[PDB]
Parts: sequence; C-alpha cells; structure tokens
Amino acid sequence: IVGGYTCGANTVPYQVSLNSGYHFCGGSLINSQWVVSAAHCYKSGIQVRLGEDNINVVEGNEQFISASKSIVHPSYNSNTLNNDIMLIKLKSAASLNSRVASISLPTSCASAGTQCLISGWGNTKSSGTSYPDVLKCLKAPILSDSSCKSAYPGQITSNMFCAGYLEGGKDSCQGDSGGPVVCSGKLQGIVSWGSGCAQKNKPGVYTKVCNYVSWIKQTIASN
Ligand SMILES: [Ca+2]
Repeated sequence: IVGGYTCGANTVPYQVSLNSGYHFCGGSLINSQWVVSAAHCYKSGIQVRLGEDNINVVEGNEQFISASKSIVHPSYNSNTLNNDIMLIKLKSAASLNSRVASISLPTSCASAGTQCLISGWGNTKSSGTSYPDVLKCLKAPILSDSSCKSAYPGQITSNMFCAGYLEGGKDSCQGDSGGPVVCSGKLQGIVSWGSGCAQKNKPGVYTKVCNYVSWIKQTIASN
C-alpha cells in the first residue's frame, strides 16, 4: 500500500497473509474454513496466516493453517486477469474471535463514489522498494466506469472496477494482490492489477466480487 496508514493491530480481522515460505499475497476470510484471494496468487503449498499484524514477529494472536485445496475460477484468464478470483479451503476451521473474524459477501454491487478500505503488506513505494512488517490501510473511492475505462482503454471488463485517486500518490501495490477491498462492511473487491503503483491516471483495478457470489456459494456448498 502506497500513501496509506498503519491500520493498527487486528483492526482488519478478516485480512489473511498467504505464505509459501514468505508472504506473497493477501486474502479475505469469508467464513471459518474459506479464504477469498486472487487467481493470479495461485500456487501449490499455501499456508494461510490469520490474526497477523507484524508478519515477521509472532505476537501471539496468529493462527497458521494449511490450505487443503484451492479453486481457481473456471474462466480465469491470466493474460487479461478477467475473473481474477480463487477460493482457498483451510485444512481445519479457524477460531473466530476479536482478532480473527469473517467478512460478509455483498448482496448488491457498490456505487461509484463509495469510500472503501483496502489493506495489505505490499510495497509502500511508487518508485523503488520498501516492504512493511505491519499491516497498512488505505481509504479510496470507487471510480466511475467511464473514468476506469478511460484510464485503461480496451482492458477493463464488467468483472473489474477501479478504485483510488487519478492524481496518484495513493494505491495498492504488489504484495497487496489478493487482499480485500471492503465497502460498507462487505467484501466488494480483490486487489488484482494496475499499471505500476500510485501513478497519475493509473488507478488500482479490482475484481468485482458481487459478480461471483453465486459461484462462491455453490462451490463452498459442495467442497
Ligand atoms: Ca505476527
């Protein structure tokens, strides 16, 4: 997260870290046994880490749970990042408490202008590299369709939305991929892609979660 703030310990209790020897992506806990992330974050041998603030220090509220299976959306296109969504099932159920909690799926898509909360452990610089140890947060609005499509001509599908600031300086970045975009207390987006980070006229592009609720509910009810 570029140009954001320190969230504060366990004030984002649905945020997970995906670890394969090292943190590589975020995710969102949607119930005791399931995590939503980005399909582009797929790899085998994922450990999910819940209740994290400093990802480099055990502070005592963490739960480290292996993934039993991963289900990439059947229409995910890694060239276009269309349908950049994946479900990860935990080998055992998380203990839900004040520091580890699930986020609701949306019943409705969110409106342009809505301020959303985006979080993660990704890069904090738009030029150069500096990764944080503690969870960073950003408030950003959902941009209109027309300004999204103008920023990324011929690249935005109906399964994508833009959020952030056209002036630049504030954005998600790599290492944030897979993490949550929460608007009015519902998971509305997944950190997916963008051209650089926090660049002028190049806002973040997010997977539009409200398009996938049936698929999520179907898949979880059968796996
Ligand atoms: Ca920790």
